[PDB]
Amino acid sequence: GRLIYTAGGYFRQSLSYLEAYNPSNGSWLRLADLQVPRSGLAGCVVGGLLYAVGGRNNSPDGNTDSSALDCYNPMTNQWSPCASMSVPRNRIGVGVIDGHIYAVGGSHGCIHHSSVERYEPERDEWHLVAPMLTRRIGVGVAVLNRLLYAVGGFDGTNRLNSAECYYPERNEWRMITPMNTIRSGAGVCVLHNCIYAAGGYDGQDQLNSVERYDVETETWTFVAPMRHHRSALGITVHQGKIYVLGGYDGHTFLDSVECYDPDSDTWSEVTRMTSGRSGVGVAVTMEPC
Ligand SMILES: CN(C)C(=O)c1cccc2c1-c1ccccc1C2=O
Repeated sequence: GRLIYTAGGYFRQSLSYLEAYNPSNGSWLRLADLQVPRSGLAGCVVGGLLYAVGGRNNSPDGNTDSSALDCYNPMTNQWSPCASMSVPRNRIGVGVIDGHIYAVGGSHGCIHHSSVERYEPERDEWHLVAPMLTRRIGVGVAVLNRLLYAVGGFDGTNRLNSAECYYPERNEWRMITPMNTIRSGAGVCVLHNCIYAAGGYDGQDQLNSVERYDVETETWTFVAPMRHHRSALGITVHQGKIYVLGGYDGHTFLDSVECYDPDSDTWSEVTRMTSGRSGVGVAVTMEPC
């Protein structure tokens, strides 16, 4: 029994919610709040533990960018602090390779990071690796065939259609084919042999378009668009289908969750979050307790 966990997010202020959705029965489960509210974080799972990485606490009494790594154990329904990153990273992207967590990009105040660092759970240590060729915040990140991809974002001046790939054994980043669309704050994930980029902000509008990169052919192709335009959406894959959660459509903070079936190239509404929000962290692991 595997669940889609959504951590944090933003509506009026940064949120502390941890809620888990069960696609087998449509149920939502409210779980232990984050110790610190945060939006613009990323979520990921290593060894059945859920991790919340980076973000920012937008609060009535201040805005604090987060370098925090916090671990959630579903067996205990408890959050524990882990080692903090070298720098705060708001609107971060993360990916997991070989049990290690890679933190990519993000902002610290007006600083837009190209820097990248790697967490080793068995030592509770972060270490910096080679930086990206481009500064990227609102960057989408995914892992395919043990290579790490950084897609889109904002470099401080322009929103980006560019993307690049990290080769761990060479500690080296290389540009890949750019997307067909400029996207900041897109949902980026992997399904089969393709990197998907859904939604985001192109500098003028929130997008509903979706495109995917075939690593073998090195081309981006559009698929069916989402039913809702959305930036700052959460995304994950669960049993061969993409789920997108919430985001901002220029008018509302969405509670809509949509599901993409790649066999039929269609999106359907599958549930609503308990409240509209953007900038969530999302990951999949076992059900709690
Ligand atoms: C920058 N960008 C990726 C946006 O989508 C965006 C653009 C203009 C205004 C806003 C946003 C945005 C994104 C998420 C939460 C709130 C906002 C806003 O007020």
